Amino acid sequence: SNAQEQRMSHHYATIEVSQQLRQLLGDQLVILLRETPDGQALERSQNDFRRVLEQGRANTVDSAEQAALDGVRDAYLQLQAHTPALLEAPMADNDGFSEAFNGLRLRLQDLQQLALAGISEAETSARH
Amino acid sequence: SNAQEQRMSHHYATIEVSQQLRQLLGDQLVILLRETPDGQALERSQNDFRRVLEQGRANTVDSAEQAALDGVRDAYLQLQAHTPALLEAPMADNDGFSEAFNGLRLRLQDLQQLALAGISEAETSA
Repeated sequence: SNAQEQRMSHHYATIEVSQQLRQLLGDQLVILLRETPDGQALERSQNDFRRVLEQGRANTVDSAEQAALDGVRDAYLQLQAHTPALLEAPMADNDGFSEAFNGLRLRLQDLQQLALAGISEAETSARH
Repeated sequence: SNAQEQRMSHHYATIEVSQQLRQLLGDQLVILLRETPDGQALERSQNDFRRVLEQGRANTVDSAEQAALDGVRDAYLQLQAHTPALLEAPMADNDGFSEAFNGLRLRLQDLQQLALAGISEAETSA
C-alpha cells in the first residue's frame, strides 16, 4: 500500500539521482578526452555534478543512501584532486576517441533507461 | 499470464545486460587511463563485453530493446577501432586519475545495483 509505494519511490529516486551523477561523470571524462579539453565546459560539468550530489544529500533521510552519497562526495573530491590538465594519446585521434566513447556510453545509458521504463510500465499495467 | 511474466522477465534481463556492459566499459576506461595499460587485460575485458552483448541480443524479443542493443553493438565496434593506438602511447603520466576515477565510478555502480535490487523487491512482492 502506501508504505509499499513509498519504498518503491525511494528506490526509483535513488536510481534517478545515481543515473544523473553517472552521466555527469561521463560528461567530464568526454571533455577531458578531447585533444584540447575546454576548461569552461569542464568546470560547468563539475558544477553540475556537485549540485546534483548535494541536493541528493540534502533530500535523503534514509541512513544508507545518506552513507553512500557521503562516500560518493569523498570520492568526488579525490577525483578532482587527481584530474590532470589533459589525457593526450600521441598516436591516436583524441577528438575521435572522445566522440566514439561518448556515442557508446550514451547508448548504454539510454539502453538502461529504456529497459527501466519498460519494467515500470509493465508493473503499472499489471496493476489492472 | 505466463507471457506477461515472461515479458517482464525479459525487461529485467535487458537492464541486467545494460548494467554489466556499463561495468565492463568502466573497467576498460580505467585500464586505458593507466600509466602503462595492460593490453592483455583490455583484450579480455573487450571480449567479455562482446560476449555479454551477444548473449543479450540473442535473448531479447522486444523490438525497441533489440534496436537499442544493435545500436550498442555498432557503437562498440567504432570504439574498438581506437584501442590499438591508445595502447601504443598511453594517455596518462601516472595512475592517479585512473585510480580516483575507478573509486568513484564503483561507488556509483554500487548505488545503482542496490536501487535495482530494491525496485525488484517491491515489484516481486507485488
